[PDB]
Parts: sequence; structure tokens; C-alpha cells
Amino acid sequence: MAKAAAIGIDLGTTYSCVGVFQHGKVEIIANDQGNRTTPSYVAFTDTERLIGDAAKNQVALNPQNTVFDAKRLIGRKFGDPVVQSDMKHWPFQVINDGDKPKVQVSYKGETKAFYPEEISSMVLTKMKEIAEAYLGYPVTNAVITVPAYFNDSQRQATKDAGVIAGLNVLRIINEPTAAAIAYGLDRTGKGERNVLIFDLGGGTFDVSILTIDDGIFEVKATAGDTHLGGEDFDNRLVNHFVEEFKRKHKKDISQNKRAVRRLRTACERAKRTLSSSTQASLEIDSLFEGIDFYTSITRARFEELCSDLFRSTLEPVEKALRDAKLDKAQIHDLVLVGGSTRIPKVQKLLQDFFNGRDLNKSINPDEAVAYGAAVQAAILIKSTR
Ligand SMILES: Nc1ncnc2c1nc(Cl)n2[C@@H]1O[C@H](CO)[C@@H](O)[C@H]1O
Repeated sequence: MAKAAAIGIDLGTTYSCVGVFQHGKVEIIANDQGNRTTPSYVAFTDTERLIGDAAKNQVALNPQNTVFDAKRLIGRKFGDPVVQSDMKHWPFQVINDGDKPKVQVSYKGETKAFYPEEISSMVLTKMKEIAEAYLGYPVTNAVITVPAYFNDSQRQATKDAGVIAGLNVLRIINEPTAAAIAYGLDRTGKGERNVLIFDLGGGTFDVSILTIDDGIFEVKATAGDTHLGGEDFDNRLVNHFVEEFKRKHKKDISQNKRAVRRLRTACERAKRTLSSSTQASLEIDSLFEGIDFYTSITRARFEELCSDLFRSTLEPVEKALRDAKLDKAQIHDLVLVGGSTRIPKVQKLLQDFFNGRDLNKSINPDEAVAYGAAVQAAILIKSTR
């Protein structure tokens, strides 16, 4: 029953996803709002603790007490230059507890501080409750994914987040390995198979090269940009619409925090529409000083606005190929991961770089990692008996 059941969790920087392998198929489980992915956000309010969509929806009104990006801190020391650099950009407080970072917030009128693993355990608890509501019984066995470049300390702190959340962690697997499992790339029989995973998410970009020699996975190279993702494309749209508002009304909206946020969320939505239509419309009632902002943007203009960012994704691809000592024609499979890989220009650039090659993209790219983890969790729980 419950003891023979196992889930796969993609614990992401900005979004998390949970899957279950049953009756010969993977089911990516929808949360209580019907979304197949949940924001990795935890809000602390005057009355409650919010996790996911409800936490992300009130981020504007409560920025000091809304924690996100815990994955950027997990397993790291406070003195780490990555932690020191990131802290300058977060609206929440990060404190030092014996060279270990803690996030400090106000909760039910009291000052409370949490380790990154305690923050990640609240996200993991939500993913566990989403699976339990779908299954009708508690599931406790889980496979949790991490980036391929995570060291031993980051992997141990992720397993600890799993323990705090009440999960029996069957294994901590690499995100590009879960993605290759999702496509069944470890079941092509004998002979070394070279796979490139192109992972473009909300806030990070990762390129991984794996060799799969008879079921055995080996990471040959990792490359990328930890501060490149979908949110940079939203911000380029925001800047365009702020300048268009200035041309139409001779008014600068950039300082009005509410106007910029409403425009940002509308830009994110318009960006997603541009992945399946050649134009998208913005319909913002009373954006600034009672002025409605009813406009549109073509996919061509959007591609121009983000042109330099899209092209920059090819430098880590070349870098990973040189570190792996492989030429382009030596790569057997190209796998797309992350919601931003749905952008047609991104796909065209990667396909032209690999000389017109087909891309593995039939599995929802923001769900492929959870899909593979769910597959591995079923195999692992079956062997445990
Ligand atoms: N259809 C889409 N076209 C473009 N970007 C998309 C799309 N879907 C998602 Cl999710 N994203 C973005 O992926 C990230 C989450 O993985 C977010 O930045 C989201 O906007």
C-alpha cells in the first residue's frame, strides 16, 4: 500500500514538482489550485505560514517575510562569496549562526530564524501533502533531485530537509540524470551514449553532459549561468513597456512599485502566450494615475528584446563540450528542461548550433525532472520490497 509507494520530487530554485509512477504511467500531481508546479516560496504572516502559490501571491505586500531561493543557500557557509553576493539582492534578512546562514523573519508577531534546510523542508512537506491528497493515503518514500554540481555538503543538507519533512529519502539523484531517465535514455542497450541536458529555468541556466554506459551514468561536464533564467526575459519586457508608457503618456512609472509589479506579472503571462502565438496582448486596468494600459507585442519584438540573452546560452554549451572533450556530432541526445525552453527562438538557436538536430521536448520541460525521479523512485521501492 503506502510502504510499496514512492514519489519523485523536483525541488527547484523557483518551482517544485511532484510525480508518482503507478499503473505503468507517470502522473505529475496537480496542487489544490490545479497547478502541476508549485512556487518554492514560504511566507510568514501575522496569522499563518503560507507555502507555494499563496506565498508567491502575497510577496508584494510582505517582501521581508517571504522566503525564496533557499536552494542558493542550502549546504553553504555564511562566509561563502556566493552567499555574501546573493544576500545583497534578497528582501529578507540572512544572519550568521556559527558560520551557517539562517533566514530571519517575523512570524505571528515574533522574530524567528530558520536554516535553509528547514525552509526547504516546508516546501518538501507541501509536495508530500499534494501527493497524499492525490493518492488517498500518506506516502513517505521519495527520490529528491539536486543539480549535478551540488557537492557532498549540499546533498547532505537536501537529504536533511527530506528527513525534517517526514520523508524516507531513497536517493538524492542529479537533475540531468532524472531528465535522461524520463526519456528512457539508459535503456538503449549496450554502448556509451552521450547526452546533453539544456536546462533553462526561472532563475538559473545549466548545461550538463552525461555518458550512459550500460545503465551507469557519468557526468562529463557541467556549465552555465546561475543568474540567467526566465525572470530576466520578463524584466526585458517590463523595460520595453515602461518606455512605451513614457512615449504614449509622457509619464515615468518605474518608481511606482505596484505599477511595476502588475506590469511584471502581466509580462510573464504575455511571454508564455508568445511561445504558442505570434502576438500577445496586455490588458491592465488603471496601471498608473488611472490610465489603462491596453497594448500588444509580437514574438519578433520579444525576440529582439531578449536577443543577446538567448545567444548567451550557447557559450556554456560550447564550454561544456570542450570540458567533456566532445565535438557536436559526438552527442547522441539533446534534452530540454525548464519552462523557458518552450521559447521557440531558444529551440531554434540550440537546434541550429547542433546542425539541425531533433530535440527531446515531448515531456513538459518543467516536469521532466520530477517525471524521471518518479520513475527512479518506483524502481528503487520495488527493489527494497
Ligand atoms: N510557455 C512558456 N514560455 C516561456 N516561458 C515559460 C513558459 N512556461 C513556463 Cl513555466 N515558462 C517559464 O519557465 C520558468 C519556470 O520553469 C518561468 O520563468 C516561467 O515564466
